[PDB]
Amino acid sequence: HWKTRAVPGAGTFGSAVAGQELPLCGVRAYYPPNAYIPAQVRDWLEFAHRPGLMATVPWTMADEPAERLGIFPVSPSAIAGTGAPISYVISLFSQWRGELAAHLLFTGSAQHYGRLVVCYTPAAPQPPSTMQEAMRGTYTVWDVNAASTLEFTIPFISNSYWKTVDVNNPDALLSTTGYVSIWVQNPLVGPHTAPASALVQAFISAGESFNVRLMQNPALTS
Amino acid sequence: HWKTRAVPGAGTFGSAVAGQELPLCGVRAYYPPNAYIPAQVRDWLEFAHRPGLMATVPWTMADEPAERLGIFPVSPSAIAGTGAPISYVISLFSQWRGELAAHLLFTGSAQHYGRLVVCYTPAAPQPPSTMQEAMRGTYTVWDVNAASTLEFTIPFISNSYWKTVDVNNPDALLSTTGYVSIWVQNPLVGPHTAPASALVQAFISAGESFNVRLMQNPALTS
Amino acid sequence: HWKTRAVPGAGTFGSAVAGQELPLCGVRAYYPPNAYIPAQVRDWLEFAHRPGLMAT
Amino acid sequence: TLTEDLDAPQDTGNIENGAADNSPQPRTTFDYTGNPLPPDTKLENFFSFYRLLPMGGSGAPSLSFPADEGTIIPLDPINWLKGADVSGIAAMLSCFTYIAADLRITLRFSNPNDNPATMLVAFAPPGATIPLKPTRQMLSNFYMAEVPVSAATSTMVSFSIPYTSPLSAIPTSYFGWEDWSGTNFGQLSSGSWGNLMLIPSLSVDSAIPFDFQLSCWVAFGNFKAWVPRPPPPLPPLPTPAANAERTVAVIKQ
Amino acid sequence: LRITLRFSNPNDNPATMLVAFAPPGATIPLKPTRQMLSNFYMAEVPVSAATSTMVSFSIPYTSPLSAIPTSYFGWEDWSGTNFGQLSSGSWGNLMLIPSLS
Amino acid sequence: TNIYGNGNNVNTDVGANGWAPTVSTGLGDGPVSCTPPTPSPGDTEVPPPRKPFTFPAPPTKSGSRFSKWWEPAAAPSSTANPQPSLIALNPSATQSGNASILTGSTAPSLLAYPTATPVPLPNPDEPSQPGPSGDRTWLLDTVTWSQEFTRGWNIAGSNGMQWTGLESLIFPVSTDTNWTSTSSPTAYPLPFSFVRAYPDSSWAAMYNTHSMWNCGWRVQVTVNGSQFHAGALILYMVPEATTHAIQTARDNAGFVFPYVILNLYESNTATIEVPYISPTPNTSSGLHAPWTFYLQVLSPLNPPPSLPTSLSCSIYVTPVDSSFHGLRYLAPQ
Amino acid sequence: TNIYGNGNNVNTDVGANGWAPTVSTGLGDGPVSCTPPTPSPGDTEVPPPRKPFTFPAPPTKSGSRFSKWWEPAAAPSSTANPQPSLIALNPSATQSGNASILTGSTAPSLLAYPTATPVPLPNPDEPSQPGPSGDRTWLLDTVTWSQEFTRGWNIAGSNGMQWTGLESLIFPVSTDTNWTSTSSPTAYPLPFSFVRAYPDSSWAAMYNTHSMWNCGWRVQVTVNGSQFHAGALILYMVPEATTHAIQTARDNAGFVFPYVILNLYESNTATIEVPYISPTPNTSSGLHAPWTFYLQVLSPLNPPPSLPTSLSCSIYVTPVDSSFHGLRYLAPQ
Amino acid sequence: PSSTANPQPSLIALNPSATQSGNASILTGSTAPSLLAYPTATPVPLPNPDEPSQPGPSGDRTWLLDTVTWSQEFTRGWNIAGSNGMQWTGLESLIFPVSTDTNWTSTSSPTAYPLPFSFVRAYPDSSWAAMYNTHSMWNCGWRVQVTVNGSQFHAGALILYMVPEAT
Amino acid sequence: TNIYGNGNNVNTDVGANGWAPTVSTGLGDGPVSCTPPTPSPGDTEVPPPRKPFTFPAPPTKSGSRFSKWWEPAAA
Repeated sequence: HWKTRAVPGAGTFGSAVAGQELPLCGVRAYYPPNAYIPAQVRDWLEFAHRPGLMATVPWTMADEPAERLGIFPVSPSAIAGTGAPISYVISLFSQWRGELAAHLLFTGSAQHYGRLVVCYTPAAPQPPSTMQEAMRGTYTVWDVNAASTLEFTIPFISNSYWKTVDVNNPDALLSTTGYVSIWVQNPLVGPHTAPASALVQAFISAGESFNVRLMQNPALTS
Repeated sequence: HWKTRAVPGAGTFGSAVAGQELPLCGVRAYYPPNAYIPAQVRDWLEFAHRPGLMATVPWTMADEPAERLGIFPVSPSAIAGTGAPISYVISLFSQWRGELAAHLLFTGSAQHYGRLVVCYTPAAPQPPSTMQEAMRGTYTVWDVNAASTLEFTIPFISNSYWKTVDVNNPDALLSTTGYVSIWVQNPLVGPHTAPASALVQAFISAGESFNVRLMQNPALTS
Repeated sequence: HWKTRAVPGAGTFGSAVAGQELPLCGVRAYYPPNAYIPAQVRDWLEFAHRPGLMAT
Repeated sequence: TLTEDLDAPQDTGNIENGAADNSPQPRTTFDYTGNPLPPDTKLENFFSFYRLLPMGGSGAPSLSFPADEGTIIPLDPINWLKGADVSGIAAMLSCFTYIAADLRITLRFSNPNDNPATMLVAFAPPGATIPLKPTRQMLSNFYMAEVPVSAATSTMVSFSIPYTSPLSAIPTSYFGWEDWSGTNFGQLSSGSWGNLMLIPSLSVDSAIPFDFQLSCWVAFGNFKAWVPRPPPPLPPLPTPAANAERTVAVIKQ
Repeated sequence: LRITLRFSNPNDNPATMLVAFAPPGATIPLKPTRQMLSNFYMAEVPVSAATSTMVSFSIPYTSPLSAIPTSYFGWEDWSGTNFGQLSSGSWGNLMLIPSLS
Repeated sequence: TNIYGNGNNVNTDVGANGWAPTVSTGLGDGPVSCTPPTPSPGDTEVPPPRKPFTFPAPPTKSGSRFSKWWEPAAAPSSTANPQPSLIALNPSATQSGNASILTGSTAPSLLAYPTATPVPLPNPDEPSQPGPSGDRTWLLDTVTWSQEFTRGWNIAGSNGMQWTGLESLIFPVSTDTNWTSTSSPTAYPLPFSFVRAYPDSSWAAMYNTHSMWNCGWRVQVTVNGSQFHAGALILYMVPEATTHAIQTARDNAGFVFPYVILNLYESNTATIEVPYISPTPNTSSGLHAPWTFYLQVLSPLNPPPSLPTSLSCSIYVTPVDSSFHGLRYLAPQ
Repeated sequence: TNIYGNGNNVNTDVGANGWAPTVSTGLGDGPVSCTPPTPSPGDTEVPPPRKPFTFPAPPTKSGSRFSKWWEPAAAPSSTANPQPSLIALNPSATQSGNASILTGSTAPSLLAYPTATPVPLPNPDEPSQPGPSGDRTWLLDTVTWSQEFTRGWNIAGSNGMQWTGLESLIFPVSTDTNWTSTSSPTAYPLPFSFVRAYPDSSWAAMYNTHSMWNCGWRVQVTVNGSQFHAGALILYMVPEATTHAIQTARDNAGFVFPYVILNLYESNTATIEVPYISPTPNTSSGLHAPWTFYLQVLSPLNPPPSLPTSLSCSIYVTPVDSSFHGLRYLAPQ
Repeated sequence: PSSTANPQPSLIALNPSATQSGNASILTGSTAPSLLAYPTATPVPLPNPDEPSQPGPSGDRTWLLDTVTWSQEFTRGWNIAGSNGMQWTGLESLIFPVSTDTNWTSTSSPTAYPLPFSFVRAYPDSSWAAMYNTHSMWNCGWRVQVTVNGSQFHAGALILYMVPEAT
Repeated sequence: TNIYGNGNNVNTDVGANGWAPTVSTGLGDGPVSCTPPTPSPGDTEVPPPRKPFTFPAPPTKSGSRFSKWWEPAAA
């Protein structure tokens, strides 16, 4: 007979552990073949590449060249409140690194003209104030007629190799990167038959290299 | 000395598990040779191929061509009430797939003539009504003098690769297949010396490919 | 560390079972040689072949 | 296949011979194909799982033997069928006449009074004289087990008994006598797997002796069953009579 | 699906739960009895008198559906109602009957 | 992976291996198990009619094994061809030791269970077997069939044991008390009701004085109704059990046994060939009758009107490859 | 290291190996697991349009396996090239069984999920499939678009099931009670609302009497606004679920399904190609409608002033590679 | 055939036969005369260009038309038919369109059933029926089967003409 | 002696081996551990003045790894 002493654990039930459960069945049985159901999902990042709609931004015929349409700040705190995919995935994990792309549609008449500026300004104590200060970090001045959509890329520029997902302390280091922005540059022009205003909708879908780890309960409710 | 911690089971007695009982004997002893007892049974399906008598159906000289002699509905619920083999085997297991053949004798004078129709109608909300509607899914118009018996085959036509054995919810999906039936077509004719009526008895024995799994207590008493 | 669950026996003492007793000695010691005692009995059937008197 | 056939072969046959033909008919437009047999059907796999036997001649599931007195727990497969329920291990062995296996018992017993206790479980190989009033010394020679039983209740234990019968095959029904002169009709006491005689013990030996209660699970292994018999009757479902024919075959129309 | 269930008995006496798994689909007896419940599959869980006695299980994939839906739009019974769910797609049921000596 | 994964395909120990050096080791214990003995030789007789009677083991060596301490040293039914109705000719015949039975039409005849292999006998002696007499076909009571019998009526002649006789038979055997009662008898156990009515036959002369007996049995019933009669019968040939455990007023699943429906439509005749199924090689005489022959009605025969309602039939029972072992004073039974 | 380190890269048992001699051994126990059955042959039909219909398994052998005891022996979107606005020409066309739809400008067209491999059918029969009729493009109700619809309004024609109809539909199917109510309807389940309005079509003639049905679906909507209109639409083609679990007054993350925005800026047209996703090979008729087609508004279309506010559109729905199995009396649905 | 090398026995003898179809099949005893009226001609190129849509059963198998009663008082050549046949005067001046129910109901009827017209009637549900409505031109070969079992003592005869098109 | 005697020279587990098929096995469990990531390339700059600024990793491939469910085949 072997001889054993009991390590102090003595009946602790772990979450991640090997075996520990007696089989409650037998007669191992094959599962009807199921090769015909398509679109099998092997990952949680296979959601991160399918876009979701953050906010609809109004654009108007009568407007000044300096006004800012929207200024979402990148974060697990700001994206999580949108409700899209990656809104959820970033939330369900406790750390993330990568570069998340922001698509922008244009829903408008075939005749409209104007230039949105998409600024990306890395971290800093106060937010931007004007296109002049905000428009430094990066931008793509975007025409509204070339493709009907703009594929921007929010880089990953920051200290650590990872970023925490934090909520209760949103304005904290490692928990954010800089702000995005959308600024008017050349206001709309069009014939007087054309519609008054045109909306601009902004999709966010994590691009390539976006990664995550370290499971946690979704960090929004908590 | 090896060191071990106790997985939380700590004395649970399973049904299906390896070993777990100290031998209460020794001096292993051979069992008198027993090669002479015949008909050794290695399976529970070796019962399923030995027929059993579902119901005796009366056939009469004075009858209309449209009347239906019987309409058993295939099911683990309907067969279980017959009492035959496979009545029991289907019941003792929780899932079944296959094609169960239904034999029909003819007990009657050497001179009798007529045609029974055996219809098989797959599932549908209401049962059949007449031979005209009932006789669609499949049938074999059967003469009563060719062999004295008819070997029909109830196919397996249904969605899933398996069928549940259910009782408390008999009219439920996956728990049934269509109805069978026996319809008059040409009524009996015979000399006036011949007997008045002739019974027709219907045997049910699971044909080839009939399979079962997942033990459960017999599902009739419960 | 290995991990084990306790089969329900949990301290039953069998009659016929392997080991189960800690040695109470050591210094294994040889037994004086005993090749000289005759008629060594290896079986219980070696009695069955030696007659006995039923009735007169 | 070919769809429409004038000459296709008939489905007629004869079931009068004992053998019954179950092969599928080659109907047109139908491709009949065999299927692999899943391994819950084989006996030795199906009887290796524990089930609850009815205890005693009748009055299952549980047996209550007062303290200081042993119960012999006969393992005759013929005694189980008496007063046997329609569903259970009891009535499944009714399908085969002859069975041979190494019968593995796991029995559990719960002492209502609160003191720890020990049962002494012994196995008397068939046939063996069971002492009329067992004593610790006499009971012990056979084979031993010491079951410590938890004070609160529910202490189990398992056993493995090889196949000791000299009958080669133990009958589950026997038509004939046992004694030459005596009566004992319809059963045989030497075909079975011993008997379990067990004598409780208490060290405190307190007043209000009370009665222990037990039940046991039994699972054969390396099973063999030589000739079949028809399975027991299962009570059929009631007739709804509101809408019939949904379930329960109609007949005599 | 691997279940680990724990249960705590407030009254102080040791106790045993009898945990069984009825493979889908299987008739659940309306009022379970020890003999009837047992044929399916067995577990004996001794529960500590004070409380908190656990246990784990491993259940293979028994469904004949191949894939079990997490949402189903349609009926179950042909005639009956039971809309929006299917009782045969799942992993059995755990019926468990307590006992006290 | 040595001596592991036992009784594969299931999560349990099936006792696939009877013994291994590994099991029962001090370190770990598995369930025990058994292996076949091979009690060397003996007139290898078990199931008829495969019994050779020649002993494989050497005879008269009586070597023994253990060394005594006082010695210094020592050493069909296929649908390919369907049987026609009784109109067509289709001759057949089934013979026996001398007597034989011709038949017309279609005679269903089967051999219930395939003959098992022989096994060495426990006792050492030469079996005494008699060629007919004790072979051929013995005629049991001719039973009358009547119209008023419903389904499953268990018709039998004057030689059958009564229903209540199937329980509490008493000693010894035939007391004439259980064989005579109002309305009888349900059926005849084969060994007991064959000796009765045939004491003269040698098989009868034997089986009294020889103790253990070994026989395979074949039963044959003959019913010829006119071309216009309609009915059916069944021959169960039930192995040993009380009727109460075998069948009670149901007979619905009873086709698991051998059956061979008579079916007065296409057949005049039925036979069964049964090797004997009993524990131990040889049953004892005067007790333990293994086979019991029931004859039942599937459908009531309704005769052509204006013709007599009753119909008659007989039952032919015969042993196959009889044998006996051991002698003693004559015993009535 | 044999049969150890299972489900590597994580400290848990992932059931990497379905079975091993080692697991379930008496000495140690791991979690159980399963393996694919391969129910030999059958008209290998699963997802359109890859279904060959030829059975790999031998047909008619019906061999069986276990030996019966009564027988003696037996044996894009890439930025490389961007689609121009609707001003530029860029022709395209999408045909079908006979009817076909031309288009100008840019037509987004996708195939939602790649076609899965075939699997052997449980039942044995030959599927009956009809070339058009039952193919081509059937025109469902032409729905009117109106300006006052805010984001996510779920516009639909007269053939859709109402919101409350998506819950407690009742029996059987169309009672006309859940399809007529003030303000309707939110959307049309694809199988149920196709038969309605098209009983004459063969697909309709079928799917009544044939029980289980198998079809892949493709839906196409056509909206042509003037060069000056501005708006958007979405085609979700949601797989089976109640709307309450699928989406409630939010539709924010709803792009996980197939979508193909219409975007009246650069496009007149949109299509979807959907293989059918349902448990078991073939869904039953008259119940279980797997796909449901929602049509939503991303942005309210604000028309050029002085021109009518409403705008019109149609929806073209068609099966792909239909099949059926089994027959029975006609069932309304 | 009909060669005198082997003559078919009377209905007393067994002589099994069976004639199957898409799914439904008909067993028979005794002797069943079965023929193929005209040998199958060779194919020819179609005038129109399209792909024919053909349905496996449904639209195959054996559909059961009206069961007609035979009566003794019918003399030679009485043209017995069920309830689905067109009446004698219906064979002339049928009217439009097709079944008006006016030519199919009259005292004493009906003489016989034209095959394409009287098959759709009584079987609108069947796919063949669903088709042939909406598909314009149709192409089918036809096979008709009648089953009469009289007792061994009855005596009579019938004929199946299967007349090609004409009044 | 395979995967045993870890963190030799002391009677404790020093996490000498970051990972082994053996550790975390169902039969026995050791303490966990970690291994270096190698986040492919990037202007390799860390401590002055050894910083080359040239990226070892290929630039602009942006290959990704997992196969998206909406693409037929990609590599």
